[PDB]
Amino acid sequence: PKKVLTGVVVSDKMQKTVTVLVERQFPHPLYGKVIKRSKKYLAHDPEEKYKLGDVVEIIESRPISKRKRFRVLRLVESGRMDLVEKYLIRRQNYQSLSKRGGKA
Amino acid sequence: PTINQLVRKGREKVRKKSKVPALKGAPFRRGVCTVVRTVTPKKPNSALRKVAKVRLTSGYEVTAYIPGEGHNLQEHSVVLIRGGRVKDLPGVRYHIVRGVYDAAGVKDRKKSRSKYGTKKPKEA
Amino acid sequence: GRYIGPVCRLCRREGVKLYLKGERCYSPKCAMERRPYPPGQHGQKRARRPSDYAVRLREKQKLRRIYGISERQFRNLFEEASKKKGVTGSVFLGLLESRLDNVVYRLGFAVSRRQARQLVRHGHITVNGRRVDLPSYRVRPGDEIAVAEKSRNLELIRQNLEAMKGRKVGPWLSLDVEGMKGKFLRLPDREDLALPVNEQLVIEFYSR
Amino acid sequence: DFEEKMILIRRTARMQAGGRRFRFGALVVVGDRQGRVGLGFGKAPEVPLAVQKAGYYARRNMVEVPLQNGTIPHEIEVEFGASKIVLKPAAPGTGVIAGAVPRAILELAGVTDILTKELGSRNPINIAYATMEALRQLRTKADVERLRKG
Amino acid sequence: MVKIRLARFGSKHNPHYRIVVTDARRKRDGKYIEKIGYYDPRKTTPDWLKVDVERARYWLSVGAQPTDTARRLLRQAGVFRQE
Amino acid sequence: MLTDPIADMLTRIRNATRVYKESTDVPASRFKEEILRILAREGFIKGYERVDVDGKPYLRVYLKYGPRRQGPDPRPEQVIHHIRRISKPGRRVYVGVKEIPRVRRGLGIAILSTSKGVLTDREARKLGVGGELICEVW
RNA sequence: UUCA
RNA sequence: GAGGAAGAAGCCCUUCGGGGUGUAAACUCCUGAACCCGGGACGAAACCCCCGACGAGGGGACUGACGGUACCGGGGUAAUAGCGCCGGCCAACUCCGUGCCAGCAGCCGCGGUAAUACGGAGGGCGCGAGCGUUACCCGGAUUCACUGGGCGUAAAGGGCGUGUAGGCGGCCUGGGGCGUCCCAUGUGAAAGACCACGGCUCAACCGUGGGGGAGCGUGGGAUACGCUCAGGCUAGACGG
RNA sequence: GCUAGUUGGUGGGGUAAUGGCCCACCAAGGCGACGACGGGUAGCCGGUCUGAGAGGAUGGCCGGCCACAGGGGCACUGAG
Ligand SMILES: [K+]
Ligand SMILES: [K+]
Ligand SMILES: [K+]
Ligand SMILES: [K+]
Ligand SMILES: [K+]
Ligand SMILES: [K+]
Ligand SMILES: [Mg+2]
Ligand SMILES: [Mg+2]
Ligand SMILES: [Mg+2]
Ligand SMILES: [Mg+2]
Ligand SMILES: [Mg+2]
Ligand SMILES: [Mg+2]
Ligand SMILES: [Mg+2]
Ligand SMILES: [Mg+2]
Ligand SMILES: [Mg+2]
Ligand SMILES: [Mg+2]
Ligand SMILES: [Mg+2]
Ligand SMILES: [Mg+2]
Ligand SMILES: [Mg+2]
Ligand SMILES: [Mg+2]
Ligand SMILES: [Mg+2]
Ligand SMILES: [Mg+2]
Ligand SMILES: [Mg+2]
Ligand SMILES: [Mg+2]
Ligand SMILES: [Mg+2]
Ligand SMILES: [Mg+2]
Ligand SMILES: [Mg+2]
Ligand SMILES: [Mg+2]
Ligand SMILES: [Mg+2]
Ligand SMILES: [Mg+2]
Ligand SMILES: [Mg+2]
Ligand SMILES: [Mg+2]
Ligand SMILES: [Mg+2]
Ligand SMILES: [Mg+2]
Ligand SMILES: [Mg+2]
Ligand SMILES: [Mg+2]
Ligand SMILES: [Mg+2]
Ligand SMILES: [Mg+2]
Ligand SMILES: [Mg+2]
Ligand SMILES: [Mg+2]
Ligand SMILES: [Mg+2]
Ligand SMILES: [Mg+2]
Ligand SMILES: [Mg+2]
Ligand SMILES: [Mg+2]
Ligand SMILES: [Mg+2]
Ligand SMILES: [Mg+2]
Ligand SMILES: [Mg+2]
Ligand SMILES: [Mg+2]
Ligand SMILES: [Mg+2]
Ligand SMILES: [Mg+2]
Ligand SMILES: [Mg+2]
Ligand SMILES: [Zn+2]
Repeated sequence: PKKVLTGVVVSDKMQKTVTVLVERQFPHPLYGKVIKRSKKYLAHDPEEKYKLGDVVEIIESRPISKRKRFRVLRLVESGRMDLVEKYLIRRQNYQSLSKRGGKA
Repeated sequence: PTINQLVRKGREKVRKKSKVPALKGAPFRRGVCTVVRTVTPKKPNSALRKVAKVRLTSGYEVTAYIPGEGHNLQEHSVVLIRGGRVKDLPGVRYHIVRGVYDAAGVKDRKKSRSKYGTKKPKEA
Repeated sequence: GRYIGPVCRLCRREGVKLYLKGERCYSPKCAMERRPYPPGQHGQKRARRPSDYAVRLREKQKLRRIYGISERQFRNLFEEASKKKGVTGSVFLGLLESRLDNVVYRLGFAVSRRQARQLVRHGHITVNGRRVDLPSYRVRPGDEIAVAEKSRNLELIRQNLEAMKGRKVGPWLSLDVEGMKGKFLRLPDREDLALPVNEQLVIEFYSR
Repeated sequence: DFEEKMILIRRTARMQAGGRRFRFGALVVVGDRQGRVGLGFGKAPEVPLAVQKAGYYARRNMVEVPLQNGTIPHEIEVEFGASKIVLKPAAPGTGVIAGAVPRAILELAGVTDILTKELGSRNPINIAYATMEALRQLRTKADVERLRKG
Repeated sequence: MVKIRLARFGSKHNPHYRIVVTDARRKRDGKYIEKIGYYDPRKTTPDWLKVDVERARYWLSVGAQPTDTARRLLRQAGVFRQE
Repeated sequence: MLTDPIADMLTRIRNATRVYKESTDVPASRFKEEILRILAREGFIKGYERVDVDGKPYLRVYLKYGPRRQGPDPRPEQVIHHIRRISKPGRRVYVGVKEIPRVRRGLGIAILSTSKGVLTDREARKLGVGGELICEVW
């Protein structure tokens, strides 16, 4: 079975390519508490169709580029930028923790 | 620590530091003597404990106890170190094995012979 | 080497008589007679209450010194028993009583366990028909334990096997003085053995 | 009838002008090996009087141990002060696996199979007191039964 | 070029082989494709040679190539009998 | 505000009985009610029933103890000697039916929530299923 | 002054 | 190996009456590792050859390093014992030497003239073709605590807020079924581990067979709790 | 905090074959506190030792995979 994942598009900045963020849930090995983990996958969109806030299914695909081993299968819901937001805010934090800072 | 905290930072493994850097952990290690002084014990004890600085193969120079009634170590004696602390001499963490190399086994020894490297005298 | 040395001395260190001889440790001489105190230059003076440990050690020492076995074989046996199901205690004894060298004694072909051990070694014994010289050999239920055809006519066999004519034997054994054979019916139940040992302690010795 | 086991005896001393004045303490157990045990801590000017005093007290302090065939009915963990004691049932052919103190008590309570563990402060006095409570605290189906019946 | 050969098992002087299917290139005691029989040349036991013929016949039918000795033992188990 | 309403219930019951109270209210939630069914059935609590303390619905929980006792401290032996949460927010706990615990060699119980409903340890075991392990009681 |  | 004294000599101890080493030895009788001689392996039946059909079958020959080894039968001598401990933990005590020396020492601690702790001796305790030592791993150590710990004074509450990420989330109903639970099924090599039989006289070693299971994949199923999406509520919160 | 083969696109080249694997040209992109980048250390596993277990420690023998063949680079031949 070619793996099929489901995530949110969080970047339409590539020609025929989109970043999909996939949320993985599971109990922590030793401590039990069900923890949340996640990864971004660069999926293949040939007709630059899917766009941010989009929730789509990603399917294991034949290589397409160094980093692209997934084509965008179909689309589930859409436009829900609340997620894309969550992702962005977080990334924005990074500018604070370092040598400089960033108010909250 | 909340379970969340534990997930977040988890526990810290306790590494134990060795009390015998005769490098390689190695059972024993050898070197040559650099000095063969004697020292005084501490706290309540008194005596003239015999010791020896040793230029080790592990590339170290440590002070080592010379167990036994009497010894025969001089400026350039080659001996095998084995390590064993000596409570009465701060700084003395290794023992010199008697019966190996230039360290002669204590003679006239009749009991704990295998230690002090002494061959069995024949019952005549 | 199987011990080899003063024997009617282990007898008195355990404060109990040990038949580590047989014919003599029976008639007014096992020393346990007018000499039941421990061996040594101090053996007479009164002892101090033994430590739970001490008490536990001396007991393993009895049992082990009874069967005349090295601490190594002893320990291996115990462990073998530990593993096996069922009261991993009486099973230990079950095993012990299964050693050929022992059965040969229990069957009377030998006077003592030590003397029984030499018979096996010097191939004077025959399990199920074939010769065996391994005292540790384990006897299973049904194994015929005869006397070597050629050894059957030996001076000590007659003597020993003679006194047996009449004498009753273990409810788990059975012999045939005539043909000089004998058979291991089954592993003895704790009830079957009359031993100066509280196995429970030997177990509590290894638990430690 | 009743068997006595001496868990420990210590010397202890109270200072006083002129010097130290000593006085011995003794913990002893009493049990019929029939499911009854009593703990006693006696103290006196001399060891013997102390042991005597102890024995006397153990009888005044008995407990009914619900033996379910050489073993305990259910697992129990009792905490006495800074001392914790764990009692777990064991099938036959195991024996009593415990530190000298818990054992002495368990053995005279006529327990032949049981698993245990000393946690926290290993203070004899307090571990002895812990197992007593653990025992004094064991229930049985019958008990739970009458207790839960409306 | 897969084979049906003997793999050594047992101990020093106690040789017990495992008639196996394995690529022509593995160690003789390496990872085989399937065990299909077993052989004890000393024949200490009454049963010193077993050979799942249904299976040997399979591999033979697909290109398996038996050692000459592997063939011998396999014959005894009438792998080739066609009566 | 309450973080673990179930933990709360359990605890109100623990606290109440320690001082030996008659009943003891506890905010109503079906889940909590399903928990009580078991406590009642197993014979840990006299029983329980709805009530409307000031409009908002509660659940009187009628506690149950033993009989007055001898010597000093005549206080009755508790029927609920122990009641403890297991799964908790931020450390949820589950179990395969092959992993459902035997509380006090059976003398106790372990209420656990399965996809077949809230069942006791043996209940859920009987009809072979597992789920979130709610708590243990004895 | 050390050591009991 | 079985006998063998109210008990040798020596050695140690002694209140000198005696005690210990101890049935231990001597000695008597029995067996007979070593070693001598005789026989002597399985592991090796194929490829090949003839018949038949260069098939199936059936006959036939060759080939053993190990090794004259294992094993068998006969003969046959009483034929190595060490090492570590004995203050407590921790099984095992007494004399003499030494006098804070010479030395021991895992930890606690012994030695300053009566040392069960040093060194010797006698005796004793453990093991035994081994016994001790050092080095290293896990254990005890719930002494990094998930199971299974703590933070007033023992080590430990951040000097105080605001608040980002994250963690956590009251009451009712409905959809989904991500976590969670269930059935089925594929996978989970051999060896090892467990069990049962077996082969070497036993065992170690070995063979055969048996039972495993988590994890992950696939197909179904459940929906209490958690998650999510919808919609309500007022008891939390905020506002008037 | 790291990154111009970096991330992607188009067309090629190359190989048994996908691929920034390598080119030409066009896009600005890609990754990071669910720890990028950097430093240290280490072949991975079946398993082994230990532990009541959870866990800890290991990876010699033997079996599987990988990597290297004085150190660095390279291609030829060939089913490889
Ligand atoms: K940045
Ligand atoms: K001494
Ligand atoms: K350790
Ligand atoms: K502070
Ligand atoms: K391209
Ligand atoms: K591992
Ligand atoms: Mg491309
Ligand atoms: Mg932890
Ligand atoms: Mg060293
Ligand atoms: Mg000094
Ligand atoms: Mg001193
Ligand atoms: Mg040391
Ligand atoms: Mg009762
Ligand atoms: Mg406490
Ligand atoms: Mg503590
Ligand atoms: Mg409670
Ligand atoms: Mg001093
Ligand atoms: Mg003799
Ligand atoms: Mg043949
Ligand atoms: Mg042959
Ligand atoms: Mg022809
Ligand atoms: Mg040839
Ligand atoms: Mg012969
Ligand atoms: Mg002692
Ligand atoms: Mg010493
Ligand atoms: Mg040996
Ligand atoms: Mg730990
Ligand atoms: Mg904890
Ligand atoms: Mg603490
Ligand atoms: Mg302070
Ligand atoms: Mg403080
Ligand atoms: Mg403060
Ligand atoms: Mg500050
Ligand atoms: Mg928040
Ligand atoms: Mg909620
Ligand atoms: Mg689901
Ligand atoms: Mg499976
Ligand atoms: Mg396997
Ligand atoms: Mg056999
Ligand atoms: Mg097998
Ligand atoms: Mg291309
Ligand atoms: Mg590139
Ligand atoms: Mg991540
Ligand atoms: Mg390396
Ligand atoms: Mg543990
Ligand atoms: Mg542990
Ligand atoms: Mg390997
Ligand atoms: Mg290279
Ligand atoms: Mg080289
Ligand atoms: Mg080169
Ligand atoms: Mg080519
Ligand atoms: Zn005797």
